Amino acid sequence: GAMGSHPMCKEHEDEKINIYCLTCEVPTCSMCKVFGIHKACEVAPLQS
Amino acid sequence: GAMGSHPMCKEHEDEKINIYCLTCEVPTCSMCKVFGIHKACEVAPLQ
Ligand SMILES: [Zn+2]
Ligand SMILES: [Zn+2]
Ligand SMILES: [Zn+2]
Ligand SMILES: [Zn+2]
Repeated sequence: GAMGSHPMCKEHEDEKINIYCLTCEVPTCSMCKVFGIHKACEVAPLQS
Repeated sequence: GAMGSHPMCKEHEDEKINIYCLTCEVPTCSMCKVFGIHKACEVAPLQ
């Protein structure tokens, strides 16, 4: 969604929260999955 | 012409081009690595 409405990652300030970590049960960002703390996790797109 | 903006992924329109596929040697987006055609590749942040 639009900037100003879409929550941004605390770790990656320029990345929208755009995925869901199924392993951790938290929404998070794709950079956290590629390079960060959710690298080992099962994740899914939030969508849209 | 306009001032700068951040290039966005063709496949993932809401995603910034924010990584570099070291394998394919091309800039791409993190969603292409997570779920897309670069899932198999080694990548790094443009940062
Ligand atoms: Zn993140
Ligand atoms: Zn996780
Ligand atoms: Zn992409
Ligand atoms: Zn690649």
